[PDB]
Amino acid sequence: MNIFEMLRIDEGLRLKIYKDTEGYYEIGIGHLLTKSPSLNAAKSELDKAIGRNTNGVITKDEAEKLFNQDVDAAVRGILRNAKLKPVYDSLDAVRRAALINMVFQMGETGVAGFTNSLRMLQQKRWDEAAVNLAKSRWYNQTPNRAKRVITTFRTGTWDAYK
Repeated sequence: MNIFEMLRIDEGLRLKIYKDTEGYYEIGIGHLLTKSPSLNAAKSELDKAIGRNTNGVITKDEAEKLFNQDVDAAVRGILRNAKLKPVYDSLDAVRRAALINMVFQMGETGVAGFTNSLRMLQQKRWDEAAVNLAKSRWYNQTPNRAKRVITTFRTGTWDAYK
């Protein structure tokens, strides 16, 4: 299993602009368009992104293109983040996926804020980390997603995705 499969499962695929549970505008496979509460702004960003007047509806191909770019950006951000890199590099392939999943969902900064959890992951204190990862806003916002990712850090396997 990989990061790409993992995300597709967790983010889903939608061709028309929609709102996430927090009220923000996205499209495709979880591509965030804007946090502004204006559909017109969301369409505007989209057109910019896509390169054409899409009227808020993209194709599956277009969706995939954005998806690849987004995951690439996530990796790149981890790799240049002083606080994310060492942790990331300390991890096995499975757990690296879980870290990229978080970054994709919250951004480099948001993830850099789980000070405690990050410290524990680095020390391989899986169970400990898992508890701290649960004491967060993230966990209350998207509990089923968070559980899955947490278990993956906990176990180092993809069981949670079966």
